[PDB]
Amino acid sequence: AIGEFMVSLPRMVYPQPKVLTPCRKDVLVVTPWLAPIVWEGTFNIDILNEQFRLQNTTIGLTVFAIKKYVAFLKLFLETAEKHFMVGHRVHYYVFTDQPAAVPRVTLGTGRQLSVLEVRAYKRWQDVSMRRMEMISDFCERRFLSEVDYLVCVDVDMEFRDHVGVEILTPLFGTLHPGFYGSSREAFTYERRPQSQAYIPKDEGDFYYGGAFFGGSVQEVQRLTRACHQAMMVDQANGIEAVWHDESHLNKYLLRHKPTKVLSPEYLWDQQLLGWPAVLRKLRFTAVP
Amino acid sequence: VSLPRMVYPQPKVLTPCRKDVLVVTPWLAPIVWEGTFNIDILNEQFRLQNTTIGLTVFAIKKYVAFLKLFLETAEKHFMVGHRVHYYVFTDQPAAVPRVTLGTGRQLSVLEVRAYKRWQDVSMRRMEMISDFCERRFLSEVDYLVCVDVDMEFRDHVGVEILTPLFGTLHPGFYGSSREAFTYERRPQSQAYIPKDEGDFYYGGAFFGGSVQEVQRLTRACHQAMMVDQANGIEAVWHDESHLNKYLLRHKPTKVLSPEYLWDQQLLGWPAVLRKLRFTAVP
Ligand SMILES: O=c1ccn([C@@H]2O[C@H](COP(=O)(O)OP(=O)(O)O)[C@@H](O)[C@H]2O)c(=O)[nH]1
Ligand SMILES: O=c1ccn([C@@H]2O[C@H](COP(=O)(O)OP(=O)(O)O)[C@@H](O)[C@H]2O)c(=O)[nH]1
Ligand SMILES: c1ccc(-c2nsc(N3CCNCC3)n2)cc1
Ligand SMILES: c1ccc(-c2nsc(N3CCNCC3)n2)cc1
Repeated sequence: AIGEFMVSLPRMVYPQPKVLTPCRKDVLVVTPWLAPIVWEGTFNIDILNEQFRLQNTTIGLTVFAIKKYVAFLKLFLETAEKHFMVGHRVHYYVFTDQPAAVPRVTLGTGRQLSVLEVRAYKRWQDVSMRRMEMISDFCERRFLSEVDYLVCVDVDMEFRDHVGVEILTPLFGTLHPGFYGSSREAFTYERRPQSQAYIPKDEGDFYYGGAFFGGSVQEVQRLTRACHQAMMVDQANGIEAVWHDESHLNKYLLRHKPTKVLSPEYLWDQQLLGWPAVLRKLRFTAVP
Repeated sequence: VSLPRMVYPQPKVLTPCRKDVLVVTPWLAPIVWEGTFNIDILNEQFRLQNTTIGLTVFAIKKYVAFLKLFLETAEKHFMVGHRVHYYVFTDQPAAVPRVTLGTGRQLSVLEVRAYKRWQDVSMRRMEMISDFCERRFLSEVDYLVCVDVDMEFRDHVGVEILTPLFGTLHPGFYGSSREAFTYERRPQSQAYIPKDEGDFYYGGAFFGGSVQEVQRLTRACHQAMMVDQANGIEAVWHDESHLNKYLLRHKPTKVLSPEYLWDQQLLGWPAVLRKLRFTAVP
């Protein structure tokens, strides 16, 4: 459930926070609208685990494994079992055009998997963009009844380290690994004013990655519905945004600020970008 | 909420403004210091919800003398541009000064009984706030902010503080280790906190949050005080001891820095304080 009020914790023994001696001095750990930016060294997972377990929190994790991408499912799910929300209730939702191709993966207690059979679009761009419609539709059909939070990711990925309840909040985006140190002028936003995804050169907080966002079911439903509607307007105007669903996600999160932002620890490509000292952990990485 | 177009400086992921202080708690609540927030963005967010902030103050006996300066300075500095409702609890309704209010701001005077012991005045604020959450606040304001009266605003105190539940770092202890915190240490008291527990020492003079969370906090503190009283014990720092026990077990969703609760006579103006926003009056 998502409790209405603050939860009451038991006695716990842990290191005292140090007001005058911050651990992370190398990165921004809070946005200008006071949302935390989640990096290793900013959170005590023991405190957060207690808070979320006291509410019997259930987390849904969506992936789209359409056409040849079914091949990524085995590694995605096996690594998720090792690293994603361990100790909490988890419900995997695999959207696929090939239910028979979903691999057998043994799950820990309190974790389950649903296979959602959906149509495959011809263009990869359309497969990627129609995720928004499909997520929104299923919020109404299944997710509002089944889970408290939804985490929506790309399937061509693997978990390498802890990804846990520190990410949970009403609405989050993730810093795209290619742009976390870039000026907003270098952000690859949609720059064409005719598109619903338009963002001018003098606007933008961050470039968020389309491959990892989430929130409460209600906020995810609203985000995905808004992005799908904006994509349909663009379609009617004969326009396709430069980076598809990611461009629309960026426009949405510019105008509706996320309540947490995840650092690139949560979305990385190690072959392309190596392992900068600013990244103490690589948690969720692209599969070649 | 859906924001209109705004132009402001881009946040810088690799070049944080505050490197001298902790700006987030281990449970991922921001700690509010100058340099961590853009008030333009936050003002938009809260105005779009037509946010009303209630501010409670208890002005009992001779403390009514602090009201004029408290209210005049609140008019310059507290939530300017938002709807404000002042709730002045006093034993002397006729002694409340006439203070001219800006548009969208109102004041209600609530008559209450004066206790003889200053400790009792301070502690019974918990019962009265909790009772008034039900009688009035829940139907009148969105957030409640609960402060001492013997104070003045000297700089901006705005919507950056608003959240479901907040406490404020006590200005005498922000640099102290938990062993030095003046928590209640007797296990006989409901406010008991062991030497190996505690995140921060929160000041009793500035807390708040949504009406529902404030009603819960103040109710719990009052009940714990009543238990202590039945057991013949009074916590070392009264309401503040109970507030600290409550916020230890129910983590606040924002923590305010001591910019928000200061005494310049006792503590000066250290480099770590870029602004002194709300300060004790001598
Ligand atoms: O034929 C396809 C194309 C894409 N996708 C889904 O859409 C996501 C985004 O596509 P992709 O990962 O190729 O985008 P990229 O990371 O390369 O920018 C994939 O991870 C899949 O989850 C899919 O299932 N089948
Ligand atoms: O006789 C009293 C005692 C206290 N108070 C209220 O209770 C708060 C706490 O009292 P005090 O300011 O003396 O506490 P201190 O800051 O000295 O610890 C005051 O600010 C007032 O708002 C009051 O009005 N009259
Ligand atoms: C520059 C451009 C892209 C990336 C990048 N990292 S992960 C990723 N994806 C998209 C494909 N699906 C898996 C997630 N892409 C990094 C730097
Ligand atoms: C050491 C001890 C107390 C303080 C201190 N700052 S403000 C404050 N109060 C309590 C009295 N009412 C006004 C608010 N007290 C500072 C340093």
